[PDB]
Amino acid sequence: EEEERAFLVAREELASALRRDSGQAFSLEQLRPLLASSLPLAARYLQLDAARLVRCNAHGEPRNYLNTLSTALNILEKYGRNLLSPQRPRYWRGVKFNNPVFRSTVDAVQGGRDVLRLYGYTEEQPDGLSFPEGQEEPDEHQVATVTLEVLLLRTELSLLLQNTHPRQQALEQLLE
Amino acid sequence: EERAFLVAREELASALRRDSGQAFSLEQLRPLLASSLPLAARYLQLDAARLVRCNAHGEPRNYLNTLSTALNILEKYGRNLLSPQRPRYWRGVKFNNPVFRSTVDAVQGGRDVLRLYGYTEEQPDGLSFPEGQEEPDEHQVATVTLEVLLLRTELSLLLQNTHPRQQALEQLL
Amino acid sequence: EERAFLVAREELASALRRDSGQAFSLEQLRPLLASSLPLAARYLQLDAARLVRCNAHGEPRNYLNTLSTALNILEKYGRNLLSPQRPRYWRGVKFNNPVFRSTVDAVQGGRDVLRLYGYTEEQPDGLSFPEGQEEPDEHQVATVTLEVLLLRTELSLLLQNTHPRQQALEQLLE
Ligand SMILES: CN[C@H]1CC[C@@H](c2ccc(Cl)c(Cl)c2)c2ccccc21
Ligand SMILES: CN[C@H]1CC[C@@H](c2ccc(Cl)c(Cl)c2)c2ccccc21
Ligand SMILES: CN[C@H]1CC[C@@H](c2ccc(Cl)c(Cl)c2)c2ccccc21
Repeated sequence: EEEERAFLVAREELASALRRDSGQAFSLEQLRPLLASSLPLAARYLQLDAARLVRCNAHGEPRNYLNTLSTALNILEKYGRNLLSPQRPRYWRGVKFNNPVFRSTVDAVQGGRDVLRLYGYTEEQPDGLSFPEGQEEPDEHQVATVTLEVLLLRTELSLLLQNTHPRQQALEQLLE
Repeated sequence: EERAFLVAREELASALRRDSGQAFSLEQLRPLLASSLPLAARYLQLDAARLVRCNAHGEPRNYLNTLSTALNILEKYGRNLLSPQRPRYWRGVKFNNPVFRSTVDAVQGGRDVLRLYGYTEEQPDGLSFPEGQEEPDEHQVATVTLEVLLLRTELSLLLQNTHPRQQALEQLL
Repeated sequence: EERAFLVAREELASALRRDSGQAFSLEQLRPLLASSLPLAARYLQLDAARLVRCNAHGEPRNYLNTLSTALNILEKYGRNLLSPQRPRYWRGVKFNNPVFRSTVDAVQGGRDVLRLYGYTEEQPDGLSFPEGQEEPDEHQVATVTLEVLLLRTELSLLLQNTHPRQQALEQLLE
């Protein structure tokens, strides 16, 4: 009740801060209503399939695949931040799979391509994904909400790698 | 070798349409098992790469058996759609089924295999065919059924240590 | 035959107490396999009738595999509870563990086996030990682990058609 109410408030608040300033940095205190929340994962991540991304990429030592997942999420977070900035990139409506950074980070994670579809890159192409022909501008509320969930999962994976997660003992039971 | 593999694909797929309850031997699947082609060339509809990657948790003797059991149930669903007397409830699959929730729904991506059969419409209690579709896609159902049968056979051969490429497959886990 | 069954029962239950990783052979469990004693006397803690009856749905080649794999993971939980180098989080089990959903939670009554191990208190996301309890009942854990080991072996031998009472047990699944 009281904890579930502060979660939806912080989610809508931080999503607008990304729309107001796409380059805004968030501290661990600003995201604490979303990290320390004892809400189930289905209620915490409404768009980003956090359960899938963790399940399909938990291979090897946790010191490595949590690091590989966090790096791919940092790249995916930059894609959503670029869409929300007033000075959008010249090729904002098209991501190519053969990018050297993309192939070494996002394409190295099972399900990283599907995260781009959440931003709006829904049209499949033999070299990448693209925004649909006709969509003049991206849905800011959709991009900001997905960017916040991507940034939140990256923060959650980062907190686990430093043994500083609020539910560190609980999350480690799902990997051992 | 890509031509010989594609010829045996249409051969077994046409055999499933002829008799949906026809049992295949290891020799009949030999041109598909012993093969040097990549996985993307051997599995066109079934995403065998993610089906193993998203479910290779724990001991291999455990999750390979769970994967093959779920594929055995998914194979029966495709064979039922190719039967001359289809089940009376072939148009939909319920998530709350005791057999379904214990085998297919226990595997990440098992519902995606049902979508390949034709169960594309999502409902709160399961998946169903589009209401405007009279009959299932026999060519598509037979193709997915054969690939599901092949993946389950490959997982089974790994557990018996009789896979033709057993050594190479074990290094991928 | 009841005294002979209990004689080898504590012999295997004590072997798991000293060495939890010590694997048992078929000849070691055969005295407990070919016994014509009723199931009520062979399983005192594990509800073997519940696990088989409530999950014998579909083809026997399918649910016997699902039952065997779930018990193999349940046997790993009991063995780790008796290990001298216990895991750091032996006091709790999460339902959303990717191995748990595909094996134990896929079987009707699998969570009750964890309660026999000691995981009696329930959380919205799993089961855990009571806060007052600091060490598990090594006698009860080894007793349940042995019976879980017993049921897994019985289901595995039936799938291989090498069970000592194969024809008798097959008549209970028609
Ligand atoms: C169904 N989702 C599961 C698996 C993901 C798993 C999870 C979620 C986030 C992270 Cl960062 C990790 Cl390591 C693991 C989890 C956590 C709490 C409740 C449920 C779940
Ligand atoms: C990209 N696909 C990979 C992973 C699956 C992996 C594979 C395929 C079938 C099985 Cl039964 C297993 Cl255990 C593992 C494989 C095999 C041959 C060529 C490629 C691949
Ligand atoms: C009513 N008691 C039943 C339980 C299940 C049944 C049983 C027990 C173990 C297994 Cl492996 C199977 Cl297939 C079936 C049985 C067997 C012998 C004596 C009694 C019983």
